[PDB]
Amino acid sequence: VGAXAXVXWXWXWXWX
Amino acid sequence: IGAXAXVXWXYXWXWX
Repeated sequence: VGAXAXVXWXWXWXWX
Repeated sequence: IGAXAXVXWXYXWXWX
């Protein structure tokens, strides 16, 4: 269903 | 900034 594998791109929210 | 590395969990929006 849909496209890809999960929701988003990476992990969490931001960098650090 | 924020937390983690990217946004959400995984790649895209769905599963396939």
